[PDB]
Amino acid sequence: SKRIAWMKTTICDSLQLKDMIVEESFQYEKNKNLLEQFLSGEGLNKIFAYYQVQEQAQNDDIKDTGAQDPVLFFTTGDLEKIQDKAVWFLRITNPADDKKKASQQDGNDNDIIFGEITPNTVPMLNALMESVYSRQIDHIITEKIQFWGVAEEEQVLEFQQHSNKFSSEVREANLMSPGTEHFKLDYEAISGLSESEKMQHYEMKFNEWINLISSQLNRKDEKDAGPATELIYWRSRMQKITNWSEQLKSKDFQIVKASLQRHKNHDNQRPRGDES
Repeated sequence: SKRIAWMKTTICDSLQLKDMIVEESFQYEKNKNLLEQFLSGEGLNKIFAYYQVQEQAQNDDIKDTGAQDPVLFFTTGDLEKIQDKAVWFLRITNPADDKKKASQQDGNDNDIIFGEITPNTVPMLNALMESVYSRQIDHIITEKIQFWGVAEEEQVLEFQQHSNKFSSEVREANLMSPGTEHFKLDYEAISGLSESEKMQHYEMKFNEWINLISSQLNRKDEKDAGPATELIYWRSRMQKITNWSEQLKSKDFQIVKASLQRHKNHDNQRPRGDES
């Protein structure tokens, strides 16, 4: 009961004022079973509740509670569960007896770990880690001596870099531009796809992609400008050709290719697979 009152107090200030649907979510039997098994179970270490939203004539908010945590599913577009708020509950100590005594006397604050995240944010997961754990590890390796402190800092930085890159990694507008109608969607011109103007626009855009990729696929002399500069440019080639590989592996840039194949305009499908 004390835990339920506490979570109710925690919920209101976060997104919106306390509601009867929020209370009914607690009153529901499944959420109670999950909370009880969580409190008394060494195995389950997390509780989740979804502030699910349903759009109709008017906006509606409902709350559910589950063990599974799909935090970025809601951020992914064109989903039923979109724009749904996420709550995290983590327990401190694994043993049931210690959880019991802590619920009886210890502060719910010390005893529970709480995490909140936006709905509809592509880099939210990358931002959380960087903002908290990257800072704590950096301070602590310096403060106290540990095994592999430098390796640990390096590892944290590498994950942070990957996570930061992958948010803006998604493809848009080297920079390879798809058609506006195609960025809308693929098969939106039932017979307008077989059009000279549209086909030639996709065709010239892909010719320009081919030229832009070639101008960089074609190195410097290994006798000049310094070994360090050479290594930097080799690493730049790696990351650069890698980013472009992901560019070409994007779906949309290959579907405009599939459209050129559907229109038989081979003079661009194939130079893309050969000259590049």
